Amino acid sequence: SEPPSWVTEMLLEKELWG
Amino acid sequence: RQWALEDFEIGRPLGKGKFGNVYLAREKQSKFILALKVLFKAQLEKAGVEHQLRREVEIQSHLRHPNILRLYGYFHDATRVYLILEYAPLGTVYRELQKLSKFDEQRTATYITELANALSYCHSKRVIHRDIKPENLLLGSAGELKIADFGWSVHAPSSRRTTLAGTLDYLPPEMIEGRMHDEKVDLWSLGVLCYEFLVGKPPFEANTYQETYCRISRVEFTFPDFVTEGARDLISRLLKHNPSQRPMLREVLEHPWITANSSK
Ligand SMILES: Nc1ncnc2c1ncn2[C@@H]1O[C@H](COP(=O)(O)OP(=O)(O)O)[C@@H](O)[C@H]1O
Ligand SMILES: *C(=O)CCNC(=O)[C@@H](*)CC(=O)O
Ligand SMILES: [Mg+2]
Ligand SMILES: [Mg+2]
Ligand code: NA
Repeated sequence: SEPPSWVTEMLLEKELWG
Repeated sequence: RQWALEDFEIGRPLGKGKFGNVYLAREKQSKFILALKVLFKAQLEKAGVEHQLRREVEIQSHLRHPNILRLYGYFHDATRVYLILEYAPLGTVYRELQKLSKFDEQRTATYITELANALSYCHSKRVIHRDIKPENLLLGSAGELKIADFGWSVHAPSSRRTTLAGTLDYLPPEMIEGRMHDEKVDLWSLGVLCYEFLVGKPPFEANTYQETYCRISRVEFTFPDFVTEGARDLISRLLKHNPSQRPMLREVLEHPWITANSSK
């Protein structure tokens, strides 16, 4: 249910600055 | 037999895991020194990764190889799961790399030999590790490398896998793109390690996850000039976008750079 850490971080980057 | 916490003396934390610490331990009757890996049940359940722990236990329990860390048993109480592990006294390769900055060619080739021996055994059981980064590589009393932490591993007897797994810097294109993958993912990670061991940084390192992802998918990396021609040859062959172009582990063990520099 939790993705690998890097998936979560890369999604943050997308939400933060596109 | 039926282990319980009362069967062990506990000592200092050896390192910090995602779901709990790993502690120095001693089985009371034998006085034998071990490691107890603790996982908090509520953490596990919240993260929904119970299947990773089941795979870790089911797979690592049955592996027996000098370069694979042994998992002797397990138990649980009201709040925690405990894995009883072989103690690795010399710590992680991660810490060694931090201490030395980079490894010379003899040390690197020896680790790669031991890693390839261990992965050969895994792949003969059709097990794929998928997370062989330096903080999961431990060192025994004679400085010998031991692959640990099988929580991302899988037993892939026939079918190809599609799980998003592992740690970005060590993953091949087919795994970060969520395409089908097979045991060749570990060969790519072996190339990342060989580079990181010689250089001190993994080859696709970037300050954003997005750029690291793009560098991996397009095999965008370069060699510093002190990396010798033989090491470049091995690493370039391992870091091929096409999984089937990556060498077999037998070919790694036979590579002239490996045999000229490994003490193993
Ligand atoms: N058997 C062991 N002997 C010595 N140190 C260990 C052992 N197992 C784990 N460690 C230390 O604990 C850290 C986390 O262990 P690990 O099994 O990788 O947890 P996680 O699955 O949460 O990453 C390792 O990086 C290492 O520093
Ligand atoms: C999210 O899906 C990110 C996709 N990849 C990139 O943005 C990498 C682009 C690049 O650095 O060339
Ligand atoms: Mg780990
Ligand atoms: Mg793990
Ligand atoms: Na680093």
